[PDB]
Amino acid sequence: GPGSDLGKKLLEAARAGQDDEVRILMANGADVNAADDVGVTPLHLAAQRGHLEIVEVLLKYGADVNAADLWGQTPLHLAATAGHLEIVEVLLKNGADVNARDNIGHTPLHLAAWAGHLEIVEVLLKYGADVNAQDKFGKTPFDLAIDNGNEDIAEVLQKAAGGGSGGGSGGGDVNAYDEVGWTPLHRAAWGHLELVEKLLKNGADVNAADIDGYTPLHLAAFSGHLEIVEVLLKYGADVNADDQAGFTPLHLAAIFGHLEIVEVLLKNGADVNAQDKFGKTPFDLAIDNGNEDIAEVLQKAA
Amino acid sequence: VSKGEELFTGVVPILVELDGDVNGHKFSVSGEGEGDATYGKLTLKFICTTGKLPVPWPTLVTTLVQCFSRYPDHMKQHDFFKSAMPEGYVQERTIFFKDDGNYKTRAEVKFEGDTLVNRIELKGIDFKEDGNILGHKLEYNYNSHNVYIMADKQKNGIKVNFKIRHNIEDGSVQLADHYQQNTPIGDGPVLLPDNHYLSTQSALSKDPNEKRDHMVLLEFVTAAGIT
Repeated sequence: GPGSDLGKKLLEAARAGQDDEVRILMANGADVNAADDVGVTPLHLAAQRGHLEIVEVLLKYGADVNAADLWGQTPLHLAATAGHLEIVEVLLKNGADVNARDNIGHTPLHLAAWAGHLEIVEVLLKYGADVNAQDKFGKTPFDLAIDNGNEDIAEVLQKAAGGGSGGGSGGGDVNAYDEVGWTPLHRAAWGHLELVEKLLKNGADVNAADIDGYTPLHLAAFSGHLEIVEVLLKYGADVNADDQAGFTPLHLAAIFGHLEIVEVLLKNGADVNAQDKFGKTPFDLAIDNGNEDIAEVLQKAA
Repeated sequence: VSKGEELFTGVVPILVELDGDVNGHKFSVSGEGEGDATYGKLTLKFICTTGKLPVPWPTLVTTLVQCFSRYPDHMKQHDFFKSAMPEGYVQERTIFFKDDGNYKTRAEVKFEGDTLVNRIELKGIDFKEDGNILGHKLEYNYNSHNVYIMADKQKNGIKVNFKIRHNIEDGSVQLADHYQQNTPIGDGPVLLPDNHYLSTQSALSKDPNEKRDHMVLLEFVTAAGIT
């Protein structure tokens, strides 16, 4: 009753950054370790929303620096995600667990590298953050940095792992794959022509299939990138790859109306009689999707 | 800046209500929490308010708010989900469980005041009583997926396709094939995207202080595939 009412007001005041309210509520008996029904504490909210002075007063009066909500998040996770450098430093100075894991397995380093906060990455590393930590999906902070295009952070993290310079341009294995079976070439196939070329020159497996059976050529045909399709075929892509996919690249091109891709696939040996898992040929799908030019070409291809 | 977008610049409260019927077993689920599209992040907790859930919790994850996906700045013009807000969108799915029954769902996702609400009707049929779903043989965990998004210009909406992988307690995997379409509720113009994908990560957990049948869900989703 009275206490959880005060605790709730303190949660709201900490979230809102109301320093004077926080003082008054604490003086009137609001528990600094008040937690709502999902484990969120005033320190979580002050840290998340960037209210440094409140963070400091809560810690001064005994707030648990490593309190975890139901999702496994500590105040450091939230401050690292949000980019609040000074709060991150205050939390670490007060004994925050630098390698705490949220329920996905993210450490604060994962989240700061994901969200693009370089100075926080460096601070975490200086407080003992584990650069090799993997979350439950096998991702390191380096992987997440590169996944979100945070090249400067990726460069820093590779060096801290002992992998030398150059990490801003990707890891050391062109054929590394994640839990969905995606290689760098799968990622590049969505329009990054220069990277597709570089990866293939550096030994990328052109026919790698993901967990759903999709090769880079499928993804390039789905996303409509003619020049990438051409390059993949030039480096030996299987024009008729299916294998658990349940369709070929030619099926995708016929659905989405990519005439030049259809023609390139045919010129490279695509099979016009291939049936998807509903028994449809590319010609059937062009008809179904009202793609007249493509249907004509496929009907001419016999 | 844009209209629907601007509703998601910060933390948004979420309410989920699911009315279900699988092989005649009726149930209701309620969820609440918060989403922050800046990070593609959901923190939610769900309760089966009717009692014991008659299907495994992981099978309901996809049914239980893609407007919270992080669309990076260079892809803002491809974010159908937020562009339909606040009036929202209808999300319909058929989910085929390989060698088992199927779910059909219809949801309305929209703002009610300052809360984003997902209200769902689910019907499940043709499930085997000794299958992985009604037999509760699915592990309490969740995998990462790629969600494929295409415009349906003819219908002023999008089509979405993906395969969900459910780990089985014996070590196999139960495939749940998802066919999805979304259509705006309002008559205002929406964004119709070029083909792209979402990458998803989720973790399911339990609240040690919760006596009801329940699921704690942490979720991160990011859009990609446009250069």
